[PDB]
Amino acid sequence: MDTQLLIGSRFEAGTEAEEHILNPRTGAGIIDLAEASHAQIDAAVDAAERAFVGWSQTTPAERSNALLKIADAIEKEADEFAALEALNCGKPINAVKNDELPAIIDCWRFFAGAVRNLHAPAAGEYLPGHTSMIRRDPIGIVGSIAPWNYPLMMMAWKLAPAIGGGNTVVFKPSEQTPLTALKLARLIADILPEGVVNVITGRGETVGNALINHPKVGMVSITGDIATGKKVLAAAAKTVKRTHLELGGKAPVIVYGDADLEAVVNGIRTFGYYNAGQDCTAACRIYAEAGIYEKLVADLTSAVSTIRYNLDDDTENEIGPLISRRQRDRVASFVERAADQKHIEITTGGRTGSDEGFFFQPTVVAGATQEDEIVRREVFGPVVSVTRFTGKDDAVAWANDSDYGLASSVWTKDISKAMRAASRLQYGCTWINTHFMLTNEMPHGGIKQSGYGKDMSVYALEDYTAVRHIMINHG
Amino acid sequence: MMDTQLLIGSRFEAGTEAEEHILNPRTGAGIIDLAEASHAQIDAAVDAAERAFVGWSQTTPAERSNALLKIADAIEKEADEFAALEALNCGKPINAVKNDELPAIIDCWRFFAGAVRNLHAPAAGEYLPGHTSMIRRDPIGIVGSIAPWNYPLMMMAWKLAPAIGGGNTVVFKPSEQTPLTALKLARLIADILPEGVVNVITGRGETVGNALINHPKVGMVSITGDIATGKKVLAAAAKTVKRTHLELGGKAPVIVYGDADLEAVVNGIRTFGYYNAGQDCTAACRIYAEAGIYEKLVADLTSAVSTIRYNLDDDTENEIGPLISRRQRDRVASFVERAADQKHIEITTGGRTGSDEGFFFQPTVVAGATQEDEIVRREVFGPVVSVTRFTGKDDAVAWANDSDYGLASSVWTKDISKAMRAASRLQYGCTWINTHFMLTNEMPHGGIKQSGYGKDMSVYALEDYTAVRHIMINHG
Amino acid sequence: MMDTQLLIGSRFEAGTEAEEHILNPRTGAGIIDLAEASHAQIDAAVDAAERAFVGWSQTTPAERSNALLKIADAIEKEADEFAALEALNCGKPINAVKNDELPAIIDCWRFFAGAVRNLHAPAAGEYLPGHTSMIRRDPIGIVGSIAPWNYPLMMMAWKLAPAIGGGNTVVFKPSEQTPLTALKLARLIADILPEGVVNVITGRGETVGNALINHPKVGMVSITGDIATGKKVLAAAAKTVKRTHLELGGKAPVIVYGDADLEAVVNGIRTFGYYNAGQDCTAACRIYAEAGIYEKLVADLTSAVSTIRYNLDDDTENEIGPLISRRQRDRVASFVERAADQKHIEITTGGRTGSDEGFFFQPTVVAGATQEDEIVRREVFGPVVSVTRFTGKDDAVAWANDSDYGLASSVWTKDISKAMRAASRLQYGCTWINTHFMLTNEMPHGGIKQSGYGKDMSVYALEDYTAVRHIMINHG
Amino acid sequence: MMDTQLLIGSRFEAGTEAEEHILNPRTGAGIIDLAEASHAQIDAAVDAAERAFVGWSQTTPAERSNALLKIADAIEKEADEFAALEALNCGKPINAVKNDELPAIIDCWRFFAGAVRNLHAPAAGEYLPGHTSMIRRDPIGIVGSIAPWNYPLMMMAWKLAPAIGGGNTVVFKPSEQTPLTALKLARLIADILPEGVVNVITGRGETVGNALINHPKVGMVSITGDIATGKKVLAAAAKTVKRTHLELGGKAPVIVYGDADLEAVVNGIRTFGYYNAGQDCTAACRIYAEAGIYEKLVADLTSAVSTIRYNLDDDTENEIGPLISRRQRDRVASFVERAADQKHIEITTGGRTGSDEGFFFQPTVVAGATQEDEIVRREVFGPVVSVTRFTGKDDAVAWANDSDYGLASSVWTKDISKAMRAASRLQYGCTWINTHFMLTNEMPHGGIKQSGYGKDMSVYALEDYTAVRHIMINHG
Repeated sequence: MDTQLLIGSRFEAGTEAEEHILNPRTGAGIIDLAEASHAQIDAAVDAAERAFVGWSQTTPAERSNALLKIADAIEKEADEFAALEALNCGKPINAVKNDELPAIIDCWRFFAGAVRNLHAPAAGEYLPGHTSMIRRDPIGIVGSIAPWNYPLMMMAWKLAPAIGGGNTVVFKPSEQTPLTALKLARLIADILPEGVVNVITGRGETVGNALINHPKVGMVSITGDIATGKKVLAAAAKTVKRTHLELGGKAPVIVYGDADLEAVVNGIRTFGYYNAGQDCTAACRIYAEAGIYEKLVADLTSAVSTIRYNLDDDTENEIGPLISRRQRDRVASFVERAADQKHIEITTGGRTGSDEGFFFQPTVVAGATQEDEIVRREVFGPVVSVTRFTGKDDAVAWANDSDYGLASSVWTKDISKAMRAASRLQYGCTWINTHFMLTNEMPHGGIKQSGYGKDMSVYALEDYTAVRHIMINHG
Repeated sequence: MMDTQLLIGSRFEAGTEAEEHILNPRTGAGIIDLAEASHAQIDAAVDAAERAFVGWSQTTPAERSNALLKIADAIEKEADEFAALEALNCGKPINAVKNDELPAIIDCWRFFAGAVRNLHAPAAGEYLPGHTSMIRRDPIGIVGSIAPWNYPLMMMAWKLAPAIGGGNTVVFKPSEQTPLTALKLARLIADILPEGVVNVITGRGETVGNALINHPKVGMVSITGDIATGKKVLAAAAKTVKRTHLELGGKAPVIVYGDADLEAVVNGIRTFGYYNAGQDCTAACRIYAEAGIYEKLVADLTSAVSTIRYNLDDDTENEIGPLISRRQRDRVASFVERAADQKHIEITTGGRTGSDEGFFFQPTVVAGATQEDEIVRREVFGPVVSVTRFTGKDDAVAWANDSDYGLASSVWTKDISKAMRAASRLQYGCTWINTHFMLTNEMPHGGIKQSGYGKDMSVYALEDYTAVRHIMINHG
Repeated sequence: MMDTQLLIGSRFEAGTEAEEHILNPRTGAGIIDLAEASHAQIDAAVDAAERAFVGWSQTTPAERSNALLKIADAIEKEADEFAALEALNCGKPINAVKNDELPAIIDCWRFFAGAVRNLHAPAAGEYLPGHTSMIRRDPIGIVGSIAPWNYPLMMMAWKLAPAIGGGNTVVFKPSEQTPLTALKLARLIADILPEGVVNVITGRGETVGNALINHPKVGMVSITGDIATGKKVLAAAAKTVKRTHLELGGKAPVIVYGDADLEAVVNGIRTFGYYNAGQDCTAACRIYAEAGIYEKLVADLTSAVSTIRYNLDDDTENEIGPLISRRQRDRVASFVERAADQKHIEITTGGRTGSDEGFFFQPTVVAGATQEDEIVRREVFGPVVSVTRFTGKDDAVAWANDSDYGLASSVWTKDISKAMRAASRLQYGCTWINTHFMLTNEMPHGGIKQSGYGKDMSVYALEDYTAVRHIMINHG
Repeated sequence: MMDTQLLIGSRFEAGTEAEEHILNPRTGAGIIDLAEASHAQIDAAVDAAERAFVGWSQTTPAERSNALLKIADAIEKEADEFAALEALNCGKPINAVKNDELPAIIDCWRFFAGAVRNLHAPAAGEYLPGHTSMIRRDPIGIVGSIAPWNYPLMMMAWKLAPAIGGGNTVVFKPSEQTPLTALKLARLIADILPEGVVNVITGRGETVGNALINHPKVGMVSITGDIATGKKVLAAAAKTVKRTHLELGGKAPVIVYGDADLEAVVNGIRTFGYYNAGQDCTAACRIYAEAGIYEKLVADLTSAVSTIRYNLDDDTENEIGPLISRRQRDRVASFVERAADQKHIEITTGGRTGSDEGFFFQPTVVAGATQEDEIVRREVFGPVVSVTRFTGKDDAVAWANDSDYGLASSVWTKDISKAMRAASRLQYGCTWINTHFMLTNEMPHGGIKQSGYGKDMSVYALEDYTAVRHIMINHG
């Protein structure tokens, strides 16, 4: 098992308080990993600093080939990466083998292409006798923090564009899911020059905080919850660091009277619950039109109750557990408060789903209002709420009356309603007659309280570069 | 007699709070007293912005483009009067405003009208089988924008045109000392845009500015000012995850190699070190000069700087105006004094006040300055240029990059090789070769590090004000 | 009385050669006899374009942009008069020209004024170590430009603005039947652009057009016409390897599925199959109709198409005009007669000429035409629409794609799925869904296959008239 | 033995028709006799392409991109033997192929994998109220591609990658003398792509090329060759309005100013005037030298060019190889002999045949040549460079621009000012400064004027192989 922090030339174990990496299926310990010391953080940033000298001066072709190699490396060990990510997070193995790894590998490969393909306004004489041109240069040293929900994927989202942009990076995985990142570190170490990627581990309160507050770091990119985005943003206020923030969502799913209701029910069954709802695009806040509302609640209830989790044979599991006990408790807590509200019904699930480990019952919350906490607040759990709306009600406006703005979907056979919703929804993403489907060419990222900056697509790479104007006078 | 009222929705309204004394900074005389926005007027402006967003955000690129074309026309129709108003308010020499500023302002509005209809994105298509994807660029929401005082009207163009053109609505505040051209423009805009798309409030940063940037309904804040104010805006936005667009000043390095056309360098710095009395983010103010040429450069610049004319009765004959206020002069003076206190440093010309009335400081050259010197390390924002020597075992590029700032820069050399190497390595939003200062509305302006991020002018300013959206349609 | 003279550099001139009889197409009466440009005059136009290129190719995007804005402004000042002159010349109903064409023309000039300033390319930078590359889009040369008779003034815009905008100079020829607005515009342009940048000559394809296409100083030829002229231009270009820009006709397929809003479909075709008397490269003319609704659609279409007003004294009451010439009407009539010859084909309304005076044809519905029929295979360019049935066995899209044409199409259904799938697979420069005919200046119009290639409107038009260049500078 | 079979759809198939005598151009001895494709096999290859297009045009960028990456892997796995095969077939010095060509070929497949997923267009949105437009870049159809013999394997990469990348299907013909690497690569590709996406046929331009370019199903023709072949390809396409993609040679001007670095100029011209025996479309062949340095340059170049090594047994030691064929060697010799008969021209070195055996021509310097001379005006495509004196009353840029060709060019000067002015005014697809010849896969290659249009390498080649489509959806 790979246990060591990558710092410049060398691998070394932690020096600080150990963290208890648990297997969330059963609650048992996998390994104990010591956090990086402040000194260890300092040397990582330093190795990133001295590596930026050479790395920022590389050609796009040089950087692109590096990324292709990284992709080849992950591809070779795809099965091992999967199993190790299935252990760390208790994700069903086949969902990881089939869904995550190939997207991950495809991502490294997308960015190999994107690197050699940036555009800008054309070079020429905008002023007489002066030739202007636009470049995109590196920014500096990037401090990157990933969450626990898709460890290895998040790493790809954070590393590839920043490295591709000619930056150097100090990366910290979530305190509970450092495993795939340390295995990756090893392969990366063989491919990149020393210090272009450095990987430290530890708790956010201590290791995260020191990284985002380190004076040498010019950009900080985080994916997590709002609380932490605010901390990052407050820390940036000190030295005017660039920020890249993806802070979660509460994806509205507008279901009109004329939707293919069978496909809707199947869409929410998969995409409301995948990764036990620990996905920031989860199909979780549903708006059902008056006519189909009762039909939907029942049909979905029936569908959700059949979702398989925690079986002995992992190939038969559709859903894994929540990452930790604190996280399950947080989910249990949200639901309990909702079930307390007299106008709400819990039609299936609603309780803890596990003797050991951190499973929760796939849950359906019916009859929730725009005013309910369950509708206003990210639950990040296998939980879906349903809200009814009238013909007299603007379901798009209801959907836009939110703090979140990451992703959304609309279901209808109708063209007029599909297109009008798609033009008016205030969301980074809007799917029509599906949900959740990502592709590495297309940008992921929100507005409002979901934050700013993209992941995937050429825009991710534009976020990690600086536009520069060069103007030569013809004397 | 003059444009004095705030623009709040469909209401023109005098502020109801504390008055500001807007001074003719040539004479120190009071031009006018302007009551600032009350808290409730701040609220009404944001509320008009919110109401206007509904319609305005659903306009087409052609409608917004045509609106922007009209503002330019309106400005153009009143170029004489805008220029005369800004000259009075800021003390800028009238012909400088007429020939340099107004044509660039009008061009800006016109540029963005074109940019509005010309946004690109990855092509639409099936990236996943049976799913058509396409990318849009939609409005973000309500912008609070704050302008500084060095170019009141041009800053407004930069702040407004790309925000409006993105289909955003705006609450705009000019700086406390220079609200006049903004109030004037607000009158003309009211007759062109639907009400509530653009709203204009006046007041102090600590009061009106602070309420504007902390308003829950404001989704993005854009400011051009100093580093302290940026750190303020970032601290506010931390409370609600507001998007930010920050231009925080610079200390433009000017690398002069030995094989430089030394005359051209002198003439450049004479203009671009001192234009607008050095009250310009991109001022040619931190000169690095190779050992071979240092001494000659120091003397020729010294002599050239000393002939810069100002505070003449015939405004035609003035090349720069005064600093904006007493406090700014006093601050510039102190930088000069502290630097002159240094044994290795020589003030070769100027370095003293340039008028009894008003706020002129003398064009100053500070020679013998070292990389450790405050005068090299920190932004002066007055008519002051420092010269540092570099030797052959020194890396002028490294030296220039060793800075908290990253907005603009120039390199001077007859040698295409050294130029291109310099240009490629400089950690500066912009690098001129064998000139300085020259702007064109198609080209982005904006810095790195503590200079901030985001661009003004170019298509990029407009990309900073729109949200990228992925739409995916499942066929089957 | 009327603008009569050719623009040849700094000079307005009567044409030296034989005269065209410019006819009023709704009465058949003569409007004016106009002398063609002689060969020496074609030489002088092109020489003046060569001299103008020296300067013009070297102007800034901003300069060219300001110039296109001023032309937009000029056409706008005289909009009514342009409309009336176009109406008279072309038989178009006065209010269609006034409300549809003029605003679109003006906006085309304004659109390109922006596009001129917003070209992108790959970013500059070091793709090879020590080498700084950049991409420019430079002018191509002298453009020989030829317009068809369908929309004289709009085609001018589509041809002049991107070409001039790209920094090319131009020698433009309207169609022999419709030079009138082109010459009125020529005077206006002459007061804005440096002499020789735009040149306007008049005359026939086989004489003046030929002499222009073949001139060894012309580096690019842009034509909008029929497949026949396109082949002629292509062959002419072959001998000198000229760049070509060709829009050569379309036979727009209209797929109507069982779940279409038939009311909308019928009103769409009533308007778009017949606008400008069907003298439109994009006319809704080849309908494919699912068996379930085929019957109703034919009957409902017949009824609406029979109410179409034309040839009335109240020109505000007219919906469509006449064909351009007797030649064109007779060509249309021969198409309709041959279609009427087939046993399986039924003409439900119209089918004969529609005036005693002038060149009107009766709006025509042709029912039961199949895939191998001439009325489906070939462009009629008359107020004539065929309807063809497909069953569930049939792949309506495969049918549509089985064509030499590739310009425009539409698909009508309330089902999002079927609509997107059609849009993905249609082999046509443009596909409208649940509408037709709608153009917008930011969006490109242009065919594949035998409709030619290259674009009008959008930045792609402007890309067509520029040469991409790679500059690479060695640092070492 | 080797790979000799043609690739038609699923089947590998021997050529049935007249044999081509494939020679080793170093010795003039036969390598293999290869029978050409019959009319039937040509027809079968086009038909396979037609079938394969139904699926392949419907694939995602991701799957096409993956396919390109795999083709790259396969070439890389067999880098050395492709190197050996090309060195033998073409006479290229082994190390040059191994180190220059193979790297660039592999990189070329990998760059297009990228490009395939990174196409941009104008952003989707509502440009007309209530209508959502988006732009797609869709495949064109079946591509007929013809490569020359100067870089068999590289040309194939340029022809296939953007073609297949854009989702088109291909019938491809290598040059008659040089099919060996294409037939090898053909077997690797059949293991990677779906059946019929790529088809390889062999034979002469006059038979096989002619039939390929005339086939009614081929929608686009791409050729790199001489101007003569471009003209007739154009004539063919004229009949049927096929898209063309023409790269038709160069005569690259090399402007050497007085303040140039003459060691670097001489070293540049030594390599790039003569690399691949001057059989390169970008060869630095047409030199313009300023009066002040004209005599030193001629002398220094002459002596640099006389030390060029070729025709040695130790191939590692050879710097250039022979011409492809006896016809080519003789074509160059007559170019040189006709230059020699000019009394004003001086042949400073070579000018004669360069081997008993094989098709070597001696590296040649032609001094004293004029703007009026054949040797200046026409592409020689041999190891031959011409030098032409210019004065201060002469505009070297204007002189360079007075040519039928427009592919590539360089300028040599240490002066910033002269380089940028030359780069901005030169009428060439490409301008290097203080280097020549260097290519990079992100950066477009392709000419203007009689060099033809359309690009190789870069996202532009991929644009050339796709159709821009406007899709507009009505919300009503």
